[PDB]
Amino acid sequence: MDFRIGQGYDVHQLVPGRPLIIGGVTIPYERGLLGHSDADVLLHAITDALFGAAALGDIGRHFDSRALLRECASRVAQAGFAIRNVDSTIIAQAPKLAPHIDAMRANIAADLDLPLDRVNVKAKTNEKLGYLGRGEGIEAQAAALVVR
Amino acid sequence: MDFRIGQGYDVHQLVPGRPLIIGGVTIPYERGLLGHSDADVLLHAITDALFGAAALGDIGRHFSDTDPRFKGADSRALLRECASRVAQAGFAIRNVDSTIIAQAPKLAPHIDAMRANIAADLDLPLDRVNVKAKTNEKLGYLGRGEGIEAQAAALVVR
Amino acid sequence: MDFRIGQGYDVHQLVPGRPLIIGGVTIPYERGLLDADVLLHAITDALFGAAALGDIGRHFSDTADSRALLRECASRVAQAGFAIRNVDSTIIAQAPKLAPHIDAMRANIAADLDLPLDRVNVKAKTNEKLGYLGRGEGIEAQAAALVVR
Ligand SMILES: CCOC(=O)c1sc2nccn2c1C
Ligand SMILES: CCOC(=O)c1sc2nccn2c1C
Ligand SMILES: CCOC(=O)c1sc2nccn2c1C
Ligand SMILES: [Cl-]
Ligand SMILES: [K+]
Ligand SMILES: [Zn+2]
Ligand SMILES: [Zn+2]
Ligand SMILES: [Zn+2]
Repeated sequence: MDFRIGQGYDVHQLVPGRPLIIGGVTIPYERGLLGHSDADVLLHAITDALFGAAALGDIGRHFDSRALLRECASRVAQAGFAIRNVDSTIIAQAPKLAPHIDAMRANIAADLDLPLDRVNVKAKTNEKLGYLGRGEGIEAQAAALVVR
Repeated sequence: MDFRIGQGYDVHQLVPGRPLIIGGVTIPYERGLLGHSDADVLLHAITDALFGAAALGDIGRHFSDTDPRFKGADSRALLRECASRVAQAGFAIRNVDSTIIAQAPKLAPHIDAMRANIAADLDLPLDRVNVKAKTNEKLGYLGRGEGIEAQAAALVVR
Repeated sequence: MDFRIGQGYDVHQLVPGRPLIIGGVTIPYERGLLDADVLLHAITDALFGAAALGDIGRHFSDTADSRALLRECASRVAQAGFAIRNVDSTIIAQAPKLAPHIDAMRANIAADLDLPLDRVNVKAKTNEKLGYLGRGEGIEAQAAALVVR
């Protein structure tokens, strides 16, 4: 049928005195992500991928990050699209994200009204390269498939 | 239902004395993108996603950067030729999505025009083409405005 | 029907002293990746991602070369109920020239995934002398995969 794909990218600086919140999960860490919102880099990337797949523009032209993700899903449905799946990658040199992946997936699935088997989150370091490798920021990438 | 996906990446240095042309739009700006062609980073990314979805290789294979015939080339002409070869290979384009990442200038005012150019070149309606603009949150060579990056995704069907 | 998309990313440092293996192909160069097959890793991640099976680190704990890992990945994706429809990818390396080796990489990947050659694509890019990629300090790979349940 009328399938569409979307792709999303986000990055935020890591700064002192902020909670680290990724995929809705508060992760123990001495620094957190800097932004106007709670700076949830993963949710932002997914949001952009979903807007992209529905050809609805981007997060900047539309607008915590879970409320924003829920609103994104609403606007995607309003345009006549159903979400089929989401995949994503977080790139962070530190801290370890593996123990938190399942909770992120559950959060995203709940926000998008999707079963768990249609949401994926993957974790990577940057092999100590560049600003990500120096722990100056955290990047997220996302892909979304929808159908009209 | 023989769907295929493709993805594209491009980056170019931002330098004085070149036109800034992104998504086919000439943007008023003191610097422009450096390349053999008009260096349209967004159109190149989309071109690569389309060739990739059709398993036809990449922009270098089809349009050589060492070939003088492409010096200052209009990247919309390249995108249209790509679309023609994708069609010849038996594929129809279903949608395109993309991201441009730049510290400056502001791209929001130009996005609709880029979308319209890409839609024209691909013979798509506007509602199957998307362009997203952002900054790199001050990080890295993108944060320092040394270059501009584009990412693209395309869905086709044979 | 029940299509899903997946995406993958990988990067490795590029220094003298190790061989350069990308897409199962050994490429002569003064530097190598710290088998560190960046392209196969990205594709593996995209496949696990499309199947919503997590990632390469969850399946294959560092606690076998990258082609063996790719083959096992494909087996798990199949058992989870998914057929692979296509793979596309990009390698970003300032040097050496990767174009001569593309068909060899595609052949290795198609073999490992039991796919027709025309459903596997690999693209090559430089980083226009920008960043650690542009300075030849590492090589990046990006991948996209489409599957169907
Ligand atoms: C205002 C809250 O949402 C937004 O518009 C967002 S989310 C986001 N991530 C990097 C920049 N950015 C902006 C401007
Ligand atoms: C010259 C038109 O097509 C090409 O070959 C292109 S487009 C392009 N963008 C960055 C490098 N590059 C090359 C080598
Ligand atoms: C055992 C092979 O799989 C892995 O865990 C991999 S693949 C890989 N590429 C960069 C880091 N990295 C790790 C930790
Ligand atoms: Cl920036
Ligand atoms: K990148
Ligand atoms: Zn953000
Ligand atoms: Zn280019
Ligand atoms: Zn790797």
